[PDB]
Amino acid sequence: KHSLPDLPYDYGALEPHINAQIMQLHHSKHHAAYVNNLNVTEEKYQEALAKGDVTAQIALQPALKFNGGGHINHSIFWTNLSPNGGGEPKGELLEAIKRDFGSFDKFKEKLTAASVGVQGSGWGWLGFNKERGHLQIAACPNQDPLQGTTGLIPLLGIDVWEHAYYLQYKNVRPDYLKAIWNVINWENVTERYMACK
Amino acid sequence: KHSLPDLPYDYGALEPHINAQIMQLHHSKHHAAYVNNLNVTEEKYQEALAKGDVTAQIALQPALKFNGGGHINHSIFWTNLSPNGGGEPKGELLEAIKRDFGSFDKFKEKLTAASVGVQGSGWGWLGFNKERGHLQIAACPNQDPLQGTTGLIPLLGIDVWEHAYYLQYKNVRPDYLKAIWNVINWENVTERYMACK
Ligand SMILES: [Mn+2]
Ligand SMILES: [Mn+2]
Repeated sequence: KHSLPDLPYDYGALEPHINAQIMQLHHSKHHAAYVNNLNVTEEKYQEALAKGDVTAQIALQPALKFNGGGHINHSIFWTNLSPNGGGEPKGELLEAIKRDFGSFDKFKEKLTAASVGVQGSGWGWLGFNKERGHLQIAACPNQDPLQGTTGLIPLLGIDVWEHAYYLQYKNVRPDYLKAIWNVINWENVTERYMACK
Repeated sequence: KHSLPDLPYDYGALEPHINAQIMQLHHSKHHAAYVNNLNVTEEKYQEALAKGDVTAQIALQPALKFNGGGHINHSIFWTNLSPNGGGEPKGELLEAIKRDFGSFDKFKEKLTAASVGVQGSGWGWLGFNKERGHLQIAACPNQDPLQGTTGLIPLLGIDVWEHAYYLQYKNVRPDYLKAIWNVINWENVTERYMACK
C-alpha cells in the first residue's frame, strides 16, 4: 500500500513565501486524500483485472490517473522545496540550463510561462528527455503525471492548482510564481538530473 | 474563400508506392470536402463573430479545426511527395537530421514509430522548433494541424488515416510507411527547413 510521505520540513519552514496554513492543508488534506483514494482504486482494479472485466478496468482509469498522479506529483513537489533553497543551481545542471534555454533567467521565464499558462488546474514541469538527451519544459492538466503521460523524467514541478496559492495570493498566480523561486531545492533537482545521466 | 490546390503531379505519378486510385480519391474527394466545409464554417463564424455570439462561436470550433486542419495538412502533404523523390536529403537539413536524431536511419525509425503509433486517425510530423532552434518529431490526432496546436513548423507530414493507404495496403500500415520514403520530395522539405532559419 502507498503511504503519505512526511514533509522534510516544518509546515512553517517556507514562510513568508508559502505560508504555513497552505503547507498544512496541502500536505495533510489534499495529498492525504490522493494516497487513500489511490489505494481504494488500486484494490478495485485488482478485482476487475482478475475477472477479466475490461469495462470496469476502463471505467476506473480516471480515478487511477487522478489519484495516482496526485500522489506522484506532490511526492516530488515536497522534495523540490526547501528552507535551504532559492538561488541558482551549479555544476552540470546549471550548464544544461544555459545550454538548452540560453540562461538561467531565460529558463525561469519559460517555466513561469508554462505554469502561468495553465488554464484550470495543473502543473508546470522541468523535465529531462531521455531520447533526445536534453532538458525540456512541459505543462500538465489536473493531476496527470509527467512521466506517465509524456515520458519526460520529472526534475522540478510547480503546482498551479488554486489550492496551492489562493489563501495567500488569491487570484494573482504570478505573485505566487515570483515567490516560489525563493524556496526551490536546487540540491534535489540536481540529484534527479544526475540520476538521468 | 479557400480553394483546392492542383496536384503538382498526376494521380498515377507515385506508382507503385501509392496507387492512382488512392491519389485521385484523396485529392478530389477528401481534400475537396475539407475545403468545401471549411468555407462554410468560416462564413458561419463570421456571422457569429459580428453578432457577438460566443456560444455559436464555440460550437463551431470542432468543424473549424477539423476542416481547417484538413485543408492545411493535405496542402503540405501534396508538396512533400514527388515522382522524382526518394533517397536522402542533402546540405544542412541532412546535417540537422544527423545532429538532432543521430543518423538519417534513426530519424526514419523515429518518424515511422510515431506514425505507426497513432491510434485512430492522424498524422506523423517532422517539425521545427523555433524557440529551441531544432528539429522535433510529433504526432497529431485526426486533422489537428501541427502549427496551430503545437507551435512547431511543419516540414514533412505522413498521413496515417486509413484512406491514405487502405485500398492498397489494407491493415498493414507499416508496409505503407516503408513505401512512402521512395516518394518523399526532399527538395520541398529542405525549402521548408531553410525558410525557418
Ligand atoms: Mn496540489
Ligand atoms: Mn488524408
